[PDB]
Amino acid sequence: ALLVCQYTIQSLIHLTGEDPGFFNVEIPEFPFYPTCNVCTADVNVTINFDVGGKKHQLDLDFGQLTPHTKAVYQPRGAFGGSENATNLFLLELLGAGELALTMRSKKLPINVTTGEEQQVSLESVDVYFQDVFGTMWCHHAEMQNPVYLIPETVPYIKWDNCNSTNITAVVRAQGLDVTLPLSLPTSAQDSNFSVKTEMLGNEIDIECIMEDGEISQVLPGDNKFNITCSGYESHVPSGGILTSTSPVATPIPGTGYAYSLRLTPRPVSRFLGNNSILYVFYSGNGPKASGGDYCIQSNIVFSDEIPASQDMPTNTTDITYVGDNATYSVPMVTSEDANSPNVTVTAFWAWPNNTETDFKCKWTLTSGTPSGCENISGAFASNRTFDITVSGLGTAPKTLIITRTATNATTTTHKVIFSK
Amino acid sequence: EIVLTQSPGTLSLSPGERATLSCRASQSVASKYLAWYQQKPGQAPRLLIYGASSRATGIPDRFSGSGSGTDFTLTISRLEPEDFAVYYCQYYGSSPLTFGQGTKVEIKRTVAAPSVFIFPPSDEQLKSGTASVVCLLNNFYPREAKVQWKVDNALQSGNSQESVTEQDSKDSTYSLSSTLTLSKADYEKHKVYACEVTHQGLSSPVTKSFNRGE
Amino acid sequence: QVQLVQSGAELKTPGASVKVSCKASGYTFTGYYIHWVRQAPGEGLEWTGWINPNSGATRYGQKFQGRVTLTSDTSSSTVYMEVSNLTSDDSAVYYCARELSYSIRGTGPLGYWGLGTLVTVSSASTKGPSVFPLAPSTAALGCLVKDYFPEPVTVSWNSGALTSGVHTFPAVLQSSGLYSLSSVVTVPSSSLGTQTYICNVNHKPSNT
Ligand SMILES: *[C@@H]1O[C@H](CO)[C@@H](O)[C@H](O)[C@H]1NC(C)=O
Ligand SMILES: *[C@@H]1O[C@H](CO)[C@@H](O)[C@H](O)[C@H]1NC(C)=O
Ligand SMILES: *[C@@H]1O[C@H](CO)[C@@H](O)[C@H](O)[C@H]1NC(C)=O
Ligand SMILES: *[C@@H]1O[C@H](CO)[C@@H](O)[C@H](O)[C@H]1NC(C)=O
Ligand SMILES: *[C@@H]1O[C@H](CO)[C@@H](O)[C@H](O)[C@H]1NC(C)=O
Ligand SMILES: *[C@@H]1O[C@H](CO)[C@@H](O)[C@H](O)[C@H]1NC(C)=O
Ligand SMILES: *[C@@H]1O[C@H](CO)[C@@H](O)[C@H](O)[C@H]1NC(C)=O
Ligand SMILES: *[C@@H]1O[C@H](CO)[C@@H](O)[C@H](O)[C@H]1NC(C)=O
Repeated sequence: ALLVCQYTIQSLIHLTGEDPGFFNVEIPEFPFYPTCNVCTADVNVTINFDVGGKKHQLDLDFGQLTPHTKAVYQPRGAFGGSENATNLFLLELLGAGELALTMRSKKLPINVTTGEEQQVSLESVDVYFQDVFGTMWCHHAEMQNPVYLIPETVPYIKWDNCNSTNITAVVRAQGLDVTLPLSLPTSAQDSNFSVKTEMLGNEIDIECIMEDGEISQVLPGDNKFNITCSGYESHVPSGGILTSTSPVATPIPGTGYAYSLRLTPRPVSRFLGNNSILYVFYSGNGPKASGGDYCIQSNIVFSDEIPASQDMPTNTTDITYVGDNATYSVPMVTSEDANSPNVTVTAFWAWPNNTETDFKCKWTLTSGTPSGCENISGAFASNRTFDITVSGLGTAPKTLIITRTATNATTTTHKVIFSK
Repeated sequence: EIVLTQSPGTLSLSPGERATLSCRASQSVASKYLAWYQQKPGQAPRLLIYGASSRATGIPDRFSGSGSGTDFTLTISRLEPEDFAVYYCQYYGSSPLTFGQGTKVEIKRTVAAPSVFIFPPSDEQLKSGTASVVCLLNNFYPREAKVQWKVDNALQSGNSQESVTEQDSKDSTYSLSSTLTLSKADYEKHKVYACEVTHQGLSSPVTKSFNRGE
Repeated sequence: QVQLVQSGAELKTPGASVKVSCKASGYTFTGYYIHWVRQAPGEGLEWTGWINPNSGATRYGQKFQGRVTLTSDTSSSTVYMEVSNLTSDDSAVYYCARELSYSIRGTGPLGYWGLGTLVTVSSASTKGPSVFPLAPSTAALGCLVKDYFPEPVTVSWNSGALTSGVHTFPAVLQSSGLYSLSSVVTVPSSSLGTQTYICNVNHKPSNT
């Protein structure tokens, strides 16, 4: 009925703290080819639920993914759910060819079997990815400990008692970045700094604290620290930097020394809505010393544009050939060895203007004769390395985009520029 | 839900030595989500250790913390009479916050004899119609003392109460107050009233008596 | 600077209706988590629930089966607690605490503790205490307070003085269903004719 997967990569989603109100899952595996305005990608999402001890299934459909046209994709189909499950799901594009499936966990997405059961626990989320070459990439994010869904906890109790600042916080590719200048009465060598963040919106309540605890000793300038936010984790975790613009050694009483606190909470979903509230509680301490607890709040808005290029990491390499016999060898991919059941290497000319013409250069372990890829000889030689050989060149700086993948490997992509 | 079991329960050690109080968890609790508290009698508890080893500001050095996995112990190294309190181990981080059963620590003290003070009922209380004679043991460490009431050389058994204060934090001593409640006419019918105290370190029972109408 | 000024000494009916204030001051009341830890005279501390004064996020213990209601207003830095149910064994001292520092959804250790509020569930009436003096003789004098049913009872000596000699005994439950305790201060037995010691017990009344 459904599709068969090729080169599946499964993840293990681990929730930290509790659920803020959304369900974010990042997928950095799927390939987003560089220098291609004609590279689309169909994506269907299958989600497995557990209502009352009996398994369920929810099929989504996001359609084609135009990389250079739209960032946030809202699903346009639903075959296993409730009344309008297509407003409960967001498919966001981060930088460097990574998506982020977000689902609000305070409103039920499916109800087909029973009506008054609130034991719906999400166990695994599966995402399909249709390649331009026809490859069927898959991802299987499985919950370590599946958390149940508590819906509609009456969240709109927004309140306003915290010193307000005129600056705003921006969230680009789910990543918030704010720079708050503040003043602390203590010096740098006596301050035990500590910060907490809390974002309130329509139904979301995120809480960010620094896992390091209180700052041991505030060194003069650029004090870095990792911060942990409530919800579902992410690589390149949240961070913060308190750079002290104060050459203080023996502080004089009353003088408020200026500090610069820059916060970057990583897992910030879009369901907070525009003009959301972001609280920041900072406080220095010691032997019950100065630096009393303060608070600064500011509006947080979401950037609709992608703050990067969706193209994945690509190693650029030049080939200064002569004549027309230009050759290049593709090394092994990261997580693979000689024992690999299926290995695929694909290539296409830079800036392809046709779909059914340029994407014919595919090579597997049991293949090597491309259907309609001309003047490109692909040989899968020994040493588990591939050998590309381009014929028919000269005085034309053609560029080739090569991409290799294996079973349990991370798909990589090279860019070779044939000059001279 | 998680369960915590505190093993020692009661130490009753000397004035100054290491008291190793243990606290075991059923599950593999995180090495930072365990706490220790100190509650003195009548007061509220106070944080002692927060990160399982981290000591809270203000806490003495004698308070050391140890533990990993499921075995967590707090070591009071240098004991002194100001450590009579009851100590608890807490777990925070999961939805059900779990405390310990507690462990009352008692400080030793040289055998001190109690000073006896007998108090007849006040006339203001006689006007109410119910007499009460109090007997007071001010300071004594052993805490085992027998206070037998006596009316006209006759033992009184079930017409009296006794109250004992817990070991104070200054000199590690106890106090007793025994209240013999007799009727109005019953008090007017008898002439003498004696409070007999048998306690260790006296080598002789001490009796404090009085004649009614002195 | 942190203050948890708990309020109330409540003798409550079998059908529960109770509330404790727990004023808070000296910090950002919004940023920290406030827990409530009950202690019954049964050799144990048990955690009831906590509340986030920023989003109103409240969580309660599973033993209670939904009997607690923890709310808070931010105009006045207070956190109101209600344990109103069919209270059978809910006579305990309810402590109002604040976490040591910030934590993600109520996982900070309690560093700041309140005075504590003693609630007592009983179907018996509220009995007023009776005070009688313990005249001295041989270097001590006292003050007796009996017949009071409500357990919360304090006794002050010389209006704050007599610190290093005061001795207040625990209460004893009589066979009549009431309590009684006695306080006593040791005196140098030489300044009796000069110094006049006064016993000021405050539960409902105050007398000499
Ligand atoms: C990855 O390797 C393991 C064992 O080496 C194997 O069981 C698993 O099927 C591999 N993954 C895929 C997608 O084939
Ligand atoms: C996703 O499912 C729909 C079913 O309506 C199907 O038409 C579409 O081809 C699927 N996408 C794929 C297979 O990439
Ligand atoms: C975050 O923690 C890791 C491991 O403790 C450390 O290597 C890294 O430097 C930390 N991040 C920052 C920004 O210091
Ligand atoms: C800034 O906020 C802190 C936080 O409570 C407050 O104490 C202080 O008074 C505020 N400053 C002004 C100028 O209102
Ligand atoms: C408000 O949301 C819209 C999307 O409808 C967005 O374009 C706009 O930038 C947002 N406002 C701000 C201040 O970012
Ligand atoms: C490898 O994958 C291709 C599809 O890209 C498939 O046609 C082929 O049968 C697979 N071979 C093995 C050995 O897995
Ligand atoms: C495709 O179109 C681009 C448009 O600039 C052109 O440069 C290129 O030569 C065309 N052909 C291929 C194979 O890219
Ligand atoms: C095999 O590995 C060697 C290692 O130096 C490398 O030089 C060579 O290009 C690889 N491939 C072949 C076909 O020898």
